[PDB]
Amino acid sequence: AVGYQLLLRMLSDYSLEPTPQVLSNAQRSYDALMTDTLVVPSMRRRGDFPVGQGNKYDVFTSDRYYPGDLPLIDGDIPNA
Amino acid sequence: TKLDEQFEKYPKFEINKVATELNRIIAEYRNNRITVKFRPGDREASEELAN
Repeated sequence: AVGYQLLLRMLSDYSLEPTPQVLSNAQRSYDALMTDTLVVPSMRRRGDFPVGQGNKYDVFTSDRYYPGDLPLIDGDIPNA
Repeated sequence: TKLDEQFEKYPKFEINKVATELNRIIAEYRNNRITVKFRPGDREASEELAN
């Protein structure tokens, strides 16, 4: 993959032009390279989403809702 | 969320709809209050004792 990418990037140095077979090989190698490093992220819950009674939450903790809110940054530096 | 370097919070509106039946039950009780009553027995002087 790296060799094909470099070869495509340094053809105009020698005043030449690629060929369809080389292009297909480069595309296939690039696809193979991108497949290995592919990661699909997942969407986490909002943070104001209720948690059902079946999870046996407690008023003791903030588990009544999903976490990830980052609240209460109050302090000095007024006008906020 | 941060929301472009701030801390705007989610709007959290409250529409209370679970208190109507509770209020109805409370009004039902308060309309007919109940207390303790003493019943007499089969004696010559149980009625005055109960009174």
